[PDB]
Amino acid sequence: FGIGHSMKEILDMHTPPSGNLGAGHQNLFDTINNSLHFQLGLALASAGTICSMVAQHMYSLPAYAFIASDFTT
Amino acid sequence: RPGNWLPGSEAPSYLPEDLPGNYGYDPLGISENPANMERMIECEVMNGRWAMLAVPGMLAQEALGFGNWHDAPSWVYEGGSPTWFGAGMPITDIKLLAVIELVLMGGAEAMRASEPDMEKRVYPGGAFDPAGFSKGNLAELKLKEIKNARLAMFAFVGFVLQYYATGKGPVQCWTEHIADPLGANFATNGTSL
Amino acid sequence: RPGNWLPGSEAPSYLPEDLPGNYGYDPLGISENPANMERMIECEVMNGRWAMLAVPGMLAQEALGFGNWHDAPSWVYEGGSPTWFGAGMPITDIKLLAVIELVLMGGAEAMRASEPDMEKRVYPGGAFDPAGFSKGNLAELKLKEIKNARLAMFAFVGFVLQYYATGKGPVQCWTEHIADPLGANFATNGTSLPF
Amino acid sequence: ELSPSLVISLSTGLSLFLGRFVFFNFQRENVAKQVPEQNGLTHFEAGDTRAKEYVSLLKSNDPVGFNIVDVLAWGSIGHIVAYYILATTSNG
Amino acid sequence: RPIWLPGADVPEWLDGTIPGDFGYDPLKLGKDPETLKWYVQAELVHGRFAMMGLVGMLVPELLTNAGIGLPAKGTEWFNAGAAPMFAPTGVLFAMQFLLMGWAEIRRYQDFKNPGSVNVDPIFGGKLPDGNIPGYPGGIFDPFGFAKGDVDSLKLKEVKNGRLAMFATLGFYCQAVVTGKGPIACWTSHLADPWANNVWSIELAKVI
Ligand code: CLA
Ligand code: CLA
Ligand code: CLA
Ligand SMILES: CC(/C=C/C=C(C)/C=C/[C@@]12O[C@]1(C)C[C@@H](O)CC2(C)C)=C\C=C\C=C(C)\C=C\C=C(C)\C=C\[C@@]12O[C@]1(C)C[C@@H](O)CC2(C)C
Ligand SMILES: CC1=CCCC(C)(C)[C@H]1/C=C/C(C)=C/C=C/C(C)=C/C=C/C=C(C)/C=C/C=C(C)/C=C/C1=C(C)CCCC1(C)C
Repeated sequence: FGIGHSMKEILDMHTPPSGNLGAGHQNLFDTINNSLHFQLGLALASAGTICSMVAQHMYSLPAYAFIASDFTT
Repeated sequence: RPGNWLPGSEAPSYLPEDLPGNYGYDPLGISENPANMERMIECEVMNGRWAMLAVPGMLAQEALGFGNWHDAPSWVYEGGSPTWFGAGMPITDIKLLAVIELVLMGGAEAMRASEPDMEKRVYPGGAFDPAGFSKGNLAELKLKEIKNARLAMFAFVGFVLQYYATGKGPVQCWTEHIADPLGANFATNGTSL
Repeated sequence: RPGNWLPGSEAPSYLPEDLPGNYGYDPLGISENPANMERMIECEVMNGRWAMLAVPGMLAQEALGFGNWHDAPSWVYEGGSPTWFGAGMPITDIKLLAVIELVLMGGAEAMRASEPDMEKRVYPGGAFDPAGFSKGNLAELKLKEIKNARLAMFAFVGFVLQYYATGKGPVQCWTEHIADPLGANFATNGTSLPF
Repeated sequence: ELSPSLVISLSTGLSLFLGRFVFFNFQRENVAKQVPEQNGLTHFEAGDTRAKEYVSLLKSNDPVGFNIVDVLAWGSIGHIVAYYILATTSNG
Repeated sequence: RPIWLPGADVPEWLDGTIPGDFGYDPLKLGKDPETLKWYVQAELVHGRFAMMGLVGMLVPELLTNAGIGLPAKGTEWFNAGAAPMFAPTGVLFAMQFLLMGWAEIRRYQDFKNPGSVNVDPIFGGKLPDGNIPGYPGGIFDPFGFAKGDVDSLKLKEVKNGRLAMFATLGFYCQAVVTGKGPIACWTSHLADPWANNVWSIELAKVI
């Protein structure tokens, strides 16, 4: 439908106007959309941390009824 | 340049000698590219012009229409009168008030937001003109607002950061000092130590 | 150029010898920078005039009328308008009063403020020279005006360090001293000598 | 025919105002600047059928050409301001 | 040329160029030139404060303890911490800091750019200068010394400054121990030199 954003032309305009990052984000949407492993490294990193984030909340904020009563579960 | 901010330092190279209010003050080396600098020239102007107009509203209504710049204006509405502005009561109510603010500003600013030119934005002229349009007179007056704005901005902090310390409004916090300059100063306060 | 302040000669090199009454006085050598002396030539003469205008002013306050100087504002701090200048008290209040002397003086200075010439500004002539006593020789009169000026300024200090000391305003002090010379001094009752 | 049915009718007109008033300027100006592609080519000619950038639904005789999906994109924002104002009742 | 001890070094990077130079820098702080420049000024600023300051400690307590004439209010130099009267130590302190720091940044930005702290337009009025590097001259030498005794006068400033600094440190450490005033510490020793010495009390007495 032509209304929206373009992944690459979001990125390519983020090279900071100094040069601290040099070309900034440029041709990344190339590497990302081509490399699978790059996409998979993010997936595990993103999902991996959340797995832990689950465990950090789920003992302290025991969503389910009558846990923290039976402990060993 | 109309002077140096710190006598004994050289002029920074990247700042071209002709800019409104160029004191050669850029300690952080913020803009070392004149490309990027220009947007912050345009923006320092705007932040001032709002800041200018904001200051009298803070002083006056403390010492004139009798309300603080902070808690009095906003609080009195929720639990009370719709508006006391100028010691008078209009019809307009809370929610539908801010609704008008988006139509207008979003209409006022966005209409300015679209221009090709940088200079005709910062300095529109046109219908806004009726004052010096010409030569050195405008060039000089060009410095005068940039300079007053800097002062006007730098006040705004003093409005906020006194009120967080004192709790009294800006004039009420001012009048205290002129009566007794010692013991009413900032030094004795929860600020310093 | 007349003589030198102390007779140790060494009239300082930098000076516009025609300047109105340079005795060759720079112990600290401030005006060595010529562009800077350009400024301090006027700063002097404009200071002195407002001593030259004030010294008689502070003189009549304490002599004829009531109050010396620091008595004047605070006498009318509770009073306000109640002055007497040859006459009564046109109503004005401290906040309203200062507006006149601040704003009317600002422009009066501001008209003089920007003057492309440094000579033209301090010595305008014309409307400020109604009489025309400039004649062909102002150089005698220019030095003439300064010697009165420097003394006027230096007189003004004699008001402020006396009254800031235990001593009071000069007019009675003048009489006080001429009453008893021994016992009226900066040392005696002045406690200016701190031993 | 009262405030609940009046406000959302009176609120939505705010966003569609700004959209046509001005922001028809800037939205159209980025859309021309932003177009999606992959491997330097758009998604139609890379073999993806479903990805063909679709203007054939998007047209109008509207004076500036303001179209159906821009009604959808702004009208939805018109319904954001709608259900923030009525639904809250939070600090006025 | 005099040496700190006559038999040692005069380190390579240090020749006898500057006055008050006896060839003592064991820890070798000054090595590169643009540093030694700095410390030389850091010495004099110390040397100058120490001289003036010590007289603030020495003379007032001396008067009181040299007789009834003009007893020094604030008693010993460390008993003058008390006796503020008019203004609170909160304000009077930050009045100093703001007031000094104006003058002393002026002193630094001169060392940075030597020629003129302030050229004639900026910092309205004032700016007399007449300034050589390392010493202000100008205002700060009213009577107009540097009449040709300079080199000697320079040696006489440092050498007295060196001593007043070192002597000041005594006032600290003495009072920190003997709890008395200097002339109390003075005379009590001069009274009986042996028992009233150091190292019979509290400090080397740890033995
Ligand atoms: C009787 C005491 C007295 C003395 C000794 C002075 C001395 C001086 N006045 Mg002055 N003045 C006086 C009373 C006095 N005034 C009164 C009563 C008023 C108000 C009616 C003024 C209003 C006044 C103005 C408006 C101006 C002077 C200026 C000057 C300076 C001109 C010298 C110059 O150009 O050299 C070079 C300039 C110098 C300033 C030399 C430096 C000498 C000392 C160390 C500087 C001290 C300045 C002072 C501490 C600034 C802080 C105070 C202020 C910010 C509140 C000189 C230092 C001029 C100036 O620039 O000073 C403000 C000037 O334009 N005078
Ligand atoms: C235009 C600038 C300006 C001015 C004129 C004032 C004025 C005042 N402030 Mg203030 N203030 C300001 C900015 C300003 N403030 C800002 C930006 C801050 C945040 C850092 C503060 C934080 C502050 C505190 C925390 C307190 C005050 C207080 C006061 C009052 C007593 C003076 C004092 O304690 O100094 C305040 C100290 C400063 C402003 C330090 C900044 C000084 C800068 C470097 C220069 C200021 C002078 C500037 C050139 C303008 C003056 C021009 C001159 C001709 C008058 C007085 C009404 C006190 C008060 O009223 O007590 C009841 C108080 O408690 N202010
Ligand atoms: C503020 C007033 C003021 C100013 C700006 C000047 C300015 C000038 N005088 Mg001048 N003068 C004054 C007052 C003043 N004078 C007074 C009151 C006397 C009488 C004692 C003289 C007597 C005098 C002589 C005899 C000569 C000058 C000369 C000069 C010129 C070079 C000296 C210089 O740079 O001074 C710059 C001035 C200042 C920087 C002002 C500093 C004031 C400080 C801040 C106050 C110090 C007060 C003091 C320590 C305590 C009071 C003691 C008492 C003697 C007043 C210069 C244009 C010489 C010249 O070339 O003739 C024109 C010259 O030969 N003057
Ligand atoms: C400035 C100073 C003291 C200043 C004192 C002042 C102002 C006193 C102020 C007061 O009294 C009054 C006025 C009035 C009282 O009511 C208040 C106070 C406040 C109490 C001491 C410096 C004191 C400085 C001292 C003691 C320095 C000693 C340095 C030595 C011995 C050697 C250092 C070296 O640098 C070399 C030379 C070579 C390197 O290689 C080796 C090392 C070691 C690094
Ligand atoms: C022909 C004509 C007459 C004269 C000239 C003129 C230019 C005015 C022209 C105008 C014609 C008109 C009236 C056009 C109106 C078009 C409109 C109002 C279209 C409606 C758009 C709104 C849409 C899709 C809804 C979008 C999404 C909504 C709500 C959802 C809101 C939500 C709620 C509150 C619950 C869940 C959370 C979520 C999703 C935020």
